[PDB]
Amino acid sequence: DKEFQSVEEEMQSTVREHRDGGHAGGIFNRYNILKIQKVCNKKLWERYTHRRKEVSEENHNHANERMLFHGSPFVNAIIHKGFDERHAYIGGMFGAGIYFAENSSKSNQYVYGIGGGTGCPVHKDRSCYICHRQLLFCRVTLGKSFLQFSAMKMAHSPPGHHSVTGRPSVNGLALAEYVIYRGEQAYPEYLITYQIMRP
Ligand SMILES: O=C1NCCc2c(OCCCCN3CCCCC3)cccc21
Ligand SMILES: [Zn+2]
Repeated sequence: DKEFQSVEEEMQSTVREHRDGGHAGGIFNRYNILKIQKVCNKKLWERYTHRRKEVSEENHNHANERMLFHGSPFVNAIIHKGFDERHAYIGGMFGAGIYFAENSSKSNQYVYGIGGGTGCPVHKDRSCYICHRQLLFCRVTLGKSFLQFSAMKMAHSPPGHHSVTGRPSVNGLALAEYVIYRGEQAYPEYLITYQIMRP
């Protein structure tokens, strides 16, 4: 379908060269997309749309929804139980939030853990070309998003806001990131199974 070709194009076209030279996510310019599955979880969808309507009413009738990537070793728990801020802690650049990227390759750096962890479970390789990885392409309600350049360890959204947008700066994020502090503000719409490809 064209819906899945659209997802594959967003996955491929948003790849960037990383500052760490591929340390966290592996060395690649493109992916081998194996499968794209649409997640249909009615209870999670309703939790998401209920919150989306509330945020829209608090943001000049505008949800400020975006399709963003999310990488995690816990993709299976997310598709069944949803995103959960109780699993977030203060240690990230913007604190105890749930993080998303507009660049698929940035989300790919988190699939095997923080900084890629020890890589794939079978080969302990962050640049594994063999093992199949999974990323989520998500509907995310940003609402009134607080723009920030430097570290600001939050527990919750800033007063009057619904999310934080980390913008690139000198010393300094290389790429944007989007952070929510309520799990119901994202819906894991597509589950993408893929491999990174050797350049
Ligand atoms: O796709 C993403 N997944 C999570 C991390 C992430 C980014 O932020 C790194 C911030 C460190 C704190 N995180 C929360 C708890 C454990 C994982 C790391 C930025 C953009 C996308 C993502
Ligand atoms: Zn492997």
